This record gives sequence, C-alpha cells and structure tokens, in this order.
Amino acid sequence: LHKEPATLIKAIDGDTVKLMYKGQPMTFRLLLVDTPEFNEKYGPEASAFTKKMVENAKKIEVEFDKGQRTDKYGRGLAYIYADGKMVNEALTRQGLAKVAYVYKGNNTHEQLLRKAEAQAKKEKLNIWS
Ligand SMILES: Cc1cn([C@H]2C[C@H](OP(=O)(O)O)[C@@H](COP(=O)(O)O)O2)c(=O)[nH]c1=O
Ligand SMILES: [Ca+2]
Repeated sequence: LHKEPATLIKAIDGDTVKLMYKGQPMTFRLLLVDTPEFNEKYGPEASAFTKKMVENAKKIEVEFDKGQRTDKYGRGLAYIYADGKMVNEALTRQGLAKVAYVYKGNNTHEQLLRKAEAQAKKEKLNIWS
C-alpha cells in the first residue's frame, strides 16, 4: 500500500470527503468505518471531527487497498491521511465511528482499526457511552 497526494475540495460528513485526486474532483468514502449520519446521534460531532481534520491538514494523502477503488455509487474507497494521521483510524479511536463494511480484498488496516475501536469501547467514548 502507498500514499498518493490529493487536495481538499470540501468536507462532506463523518466518513465522506470531496477531494481532488489526479486533477479530478471525486467523493471519497472512508474504508472500514461507519460514522452516524448527520441527523443521527454523534453525526454532527463525527462530521466536525473529519471536517476539522482534513481542513487543518497541510498534506492530504489517499491510500487505496488491494481491492475495489470505487464503490457502486462511484465514490472513491480509500484510507485518508491528514499530515500522516489516518482519519479512518482517528474517528474509530474517538468512538465517532465503528468498524464496518469489511470486505476481503480491502481490509489491510482492519486489525489496526479494531484495535482503535476496542480502546474507544474500553473508555466508553462517544458512541459507546
Ligand atoms: C465503506 C464501503 C461502503 N460501500 C457501500 C455499501 C453500502 O451499500 P448500501 O447503500 O447498498 O447499503 C453503502 C454504505 O455507505 P454509507 O455508510 O456511506 O451509506 O456504501 C461499499 O460498497 N464498499 C465499502 O467499502
Ligand atoms: Ca455513514
């Protein structure tokens, strides 16, 4: 797995972000996580968490897994990194996201995220309170 560059176009919600990638606008859906929708509980907190994380980043990178790069809705599927810190993992650690939509082929960082979730649960953080 390798990181490629990309620029914020726009925050969208907890687990989606508009990025410019290879000079094209594209909606990215975070691999292996599920944030609440904005209208659900901790949804706005999730949205704000991701928003602030990508918005304050000097360097946004995109990392595809070995499997599918696009979903059935045309959204990019990637791990997203904000100055070297993975958004997917950071949401999970803070209990603003659950591990989810784990498909074999696109699962390189599963254990790492389950590790993060386990620690969020332990602290009964946000969603787990
Ligand atoms: C995270 C992820 C979601 N999806 C699809 C499956 C879900 O389909 P359905 O709409 O058929 O339930 C949908 C969930 O995304 P959201 O949580 O953004 O809705 O996005 C993938 O296909 N691959 C993935 O890696
Ligand atoms: Ca969601």
